[PDB]
Amino acid sequence: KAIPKDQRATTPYMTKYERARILGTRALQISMNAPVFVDLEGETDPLRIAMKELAEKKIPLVIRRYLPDGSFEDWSVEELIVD
Amino acid sequence: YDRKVPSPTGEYVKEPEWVLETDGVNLSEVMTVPGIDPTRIYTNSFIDIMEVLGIEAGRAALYKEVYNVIASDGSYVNYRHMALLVDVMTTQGGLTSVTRHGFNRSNTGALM
Amino acid sequence: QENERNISRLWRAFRTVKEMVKDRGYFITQEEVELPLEDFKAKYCDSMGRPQRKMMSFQANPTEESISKFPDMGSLWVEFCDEPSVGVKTMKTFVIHIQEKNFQTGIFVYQNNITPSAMKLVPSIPPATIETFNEAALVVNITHHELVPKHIRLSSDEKRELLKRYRLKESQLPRIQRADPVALYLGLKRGEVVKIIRKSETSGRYASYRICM
Amino acid sequence: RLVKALEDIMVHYDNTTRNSLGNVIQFIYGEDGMDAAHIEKQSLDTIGGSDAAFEKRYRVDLLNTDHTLDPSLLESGSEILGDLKLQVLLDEEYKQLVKDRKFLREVFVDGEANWPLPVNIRRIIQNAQQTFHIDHTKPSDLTIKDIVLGVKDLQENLLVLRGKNEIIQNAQRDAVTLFCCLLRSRLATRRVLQEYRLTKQAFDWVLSNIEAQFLRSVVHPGEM
Repeated sequence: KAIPKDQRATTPYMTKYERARILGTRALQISMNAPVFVDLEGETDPLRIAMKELAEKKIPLVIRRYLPDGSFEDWSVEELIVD
Repeated sequence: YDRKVPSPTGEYVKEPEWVLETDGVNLSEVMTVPGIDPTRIYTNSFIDIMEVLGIEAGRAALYKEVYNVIASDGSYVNYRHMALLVDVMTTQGGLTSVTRHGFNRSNTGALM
Repeated sequence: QENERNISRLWRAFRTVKEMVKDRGYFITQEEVELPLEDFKAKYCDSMGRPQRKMMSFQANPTEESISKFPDMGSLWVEFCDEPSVGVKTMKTFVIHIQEKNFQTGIFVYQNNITPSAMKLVPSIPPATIETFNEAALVVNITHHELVPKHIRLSSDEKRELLKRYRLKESQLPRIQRADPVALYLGLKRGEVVKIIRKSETSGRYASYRICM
Repeated sequence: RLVKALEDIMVHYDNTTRNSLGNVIQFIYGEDGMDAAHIEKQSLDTIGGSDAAFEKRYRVDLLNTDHTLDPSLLESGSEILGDLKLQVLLDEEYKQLVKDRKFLREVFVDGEANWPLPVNIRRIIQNAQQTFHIDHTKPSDLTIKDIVLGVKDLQENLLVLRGKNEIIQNAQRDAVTLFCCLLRSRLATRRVLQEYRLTKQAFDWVLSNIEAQFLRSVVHPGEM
């Protein structure tokens, strides 16, 4: 039932699955004409643009980590420490 | 059988001792006989270890049995996988068979 | 001959009884458990040489820490039997004796076998229980074996704390059968959670939690 | 039979291995919380060696001449000798290593010191020596309190569970005890001041690399 921010006791590191689905969904949105928040260096492939947004944490998403008891947490990808 | 036992010089030393290999099995009777260590004894049949020495001993014995075949084949498998396998077979109490009568006779969903 | 061997087996079994009662949480000193064989024969054996199990029956009192942790824990009464086949009348004397002395639990040790009527006349006085153990089964303590880790009986508050921190139901814990010689050793009941401390080879000290059937 | 036997078992976002129905098989995956892709065979220096070698290595005396400290190892070696506080810290570290040796004697009764563990310390030490140009006949700027307090501050940074209750910290300490014993064995004052001759930035870099690789060796939740 939405655990508050002071009680979030999950791993602050972004896993490979979270990075994978964030890059996949973000790249899918970029392929569907989504507003890009980072200036492009001449890229054409959507996955490279998604990784470019992840490298600067400009992806506007938040992860709803489901807990085994039915609860969940909201860890934004901007505050998640990548790698 | 050589037995690695600590020396008072700080490193282990192999000290051979006479050990009795046995054909056939009867754990309970043999355990009570005076003249042996009642704190040390093994059985190749983990079922008897489960019955006599309880569930935890059954667990460790099962792990030894599995690990034995692995090391006999001349292969290495990480501790994690074998530990998980052994634990699954013991989490409902006793020993649970890996059969179609060993997890299809307990609820997991009709489809599963 | 056979008499001295039976005295030795009865002495090791009696030592195992003192160790088992001591592990339950009753006050028995270390020198009381480490009593030699010559003193036991010099105490509970007549001039002829036959041991007297009726004199070996004693009382156990819980420790201060056991009362502080388990306020509902009461004293114990340990009795044996000189009859090879325990009759129903002796069991009636045991049950009536427990009811007179007002003990919470009881331990009765038999030699060979007991009549089924006596085993049926055990759950007669709630919430008191009676633990029937064999003399040939208590010869060796199973907790002193290398393949048997350490078990600690938890309380109710620690059980609710465990289920609250792990967010588990009572059925989601690994279950242990009552027929376990370890559960019979500690005298576990339905709904009691025990902790198993084992020495793993990948972490050094691994802890587990089980619950009786 | 093995595939259909082990299928609906995974690790949720709580570092606890449990199936789909919620039945807990293992409270911690692999009883340590480490993936099988970052574990390497390591050697335990606490049990290895004789008693004379143990006391010859893990004793750095300052008020006694039995296992005194060679002042040419560090720059301020002339001022470290005669200090009671650093000698007390060396007593606490030595007693801790002795307790770890008795614990390893109770855990491993076969006498083997090679066991698979995460984080390779030797490669970090060699990368530090080859990175900071650490050669022989070079006095170090470290002291006893820097290495002792550095290790003690690194032992608290190792985290696998993100909780703060009693049982969570107990499982964390019981799941980090062996690795902390390995770090206390490989990170001794004599082993760094005598053999490694590490400096300040090199030692701190080794600490950051050990903590970092320990944070990368954690198993990810959600893996089948």
